[PDB]
Amino acid sequence: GMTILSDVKALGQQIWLDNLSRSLVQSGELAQMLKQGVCGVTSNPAIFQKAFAGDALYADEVAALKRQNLSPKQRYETMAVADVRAACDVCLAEHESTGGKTGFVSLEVSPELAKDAQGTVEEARRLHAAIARKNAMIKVPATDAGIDALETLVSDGISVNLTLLFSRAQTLKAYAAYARGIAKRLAAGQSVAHIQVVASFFISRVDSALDATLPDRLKGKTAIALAKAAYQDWEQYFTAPEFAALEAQGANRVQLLWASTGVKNPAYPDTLYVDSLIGVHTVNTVPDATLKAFIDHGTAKATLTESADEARARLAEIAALGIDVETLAARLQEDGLKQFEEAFEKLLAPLV
Repeated sequence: GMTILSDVKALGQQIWLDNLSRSLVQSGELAQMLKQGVCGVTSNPAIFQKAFAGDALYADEVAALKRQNLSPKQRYETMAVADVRAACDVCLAEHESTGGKTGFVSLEVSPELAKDAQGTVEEARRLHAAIARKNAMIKVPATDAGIDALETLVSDGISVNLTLLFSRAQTLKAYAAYARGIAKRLAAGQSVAHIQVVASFFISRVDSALDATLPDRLKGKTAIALAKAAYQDWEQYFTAPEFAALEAQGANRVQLLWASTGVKNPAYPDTLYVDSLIGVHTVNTVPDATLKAFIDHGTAKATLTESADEARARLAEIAALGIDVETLAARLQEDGLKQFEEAFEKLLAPLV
């Protein structure tokens, strides 16, 4: 039932909606969600492509913007920034109620900037200023250039959603860059208490990549095992004396965020990823259909840290089979960037 979202909050996990549209906000639906336990919103270029194509409230906005001398990209940004700013206003009461720990809305930079650290910094600073809300997160892919940009953006006081993570190694590199940016600010006497960063670790795409060729006892298990091991890495990193010295001065931990948590294989229960990854100080961003399946028949239990030993044994067997999860992660990040660029090109074409 609907109270499950509150039960999950009590276990220490926020549930965000992985969708955004002009009608979602304008209808009042998002506000009602932010009363019934939803704690934030994520977007990406595929989400906007589908919203712009299907939501009737964009038609008049597009017609208005076509009367102006703007590039397709700027037409897109005007639309997307307006949606994000409106959603941020809806979520602001939630965000302020927790001291800025919840109630975020994420907007992703252009996929073409993913390997360009300086360009990513420039666009993220610009979008942060354009949205002009304290609860907006700029979403940046976790390429090496994105991790470069993360350190700079954090040192500038900007909250970031580092996305398209599939690798435990790259996640640890992100934590290190975050800490460097925090340390820089503390050394300069600047505030850090309202800087929040999430590390969005993608789930379903790992199983989609591997399951057809895995042995029976491993089908549908690798992505959850990776996430459970990532969370153990997180506990270790953030409790170590190095980070404790920063947290003592007001620094916030990065939080792991499970994304791509819609189940894509009909052989698995539709609530598998949500049900299996609940742990303290995490987020799960879910598509609409998965949110309503979880409300209908999900289970709120602290599953993320259960049976870590079996997660380790499974990952050892994946390696024994010759699957290198670091090579896979790079490929999945590459593929995800290509797919986001394809969606972005598809949404720009009607805006010409």
